[PDB]
Amino acid sequence: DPVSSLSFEPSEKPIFNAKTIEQSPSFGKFEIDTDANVPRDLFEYTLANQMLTAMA
Amino acid sequence: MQLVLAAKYIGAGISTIGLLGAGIGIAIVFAALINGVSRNPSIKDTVFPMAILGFALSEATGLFCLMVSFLLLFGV
Repeated sequence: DPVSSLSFEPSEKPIFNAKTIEQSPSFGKFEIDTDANVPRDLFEYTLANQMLTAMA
Repeated sequence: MQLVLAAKYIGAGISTIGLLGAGIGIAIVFAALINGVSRNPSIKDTVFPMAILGFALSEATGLFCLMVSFLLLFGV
């Protein structure tokens, strides 16, 4: 993580998987249908974007 | 009196059919509370009280049709 043009800072950020999306304390507030594997397809996507924001 | 007395028993067994509204009715009202708290345990002391209110409303059909049977067996 570039803090400045003359300094950098190593950064770490966790990537929560599908299994961790269910046990999410605040999940019931969001409507969702357990039919389209929403949690399953969120992992395969989050893992892509977070990785892209890390490299870019 | 014999022909009119016999109609007292026939009419009493039919007035029990009107009690289906309380069996299936109260079922749905109570079933909603079960599917509700599950999807959202946060709200309990808010849906539970109103759920009971729906009971007395659906219990009506189970009281009126219930009294009709007594007005043909122990009433008339």
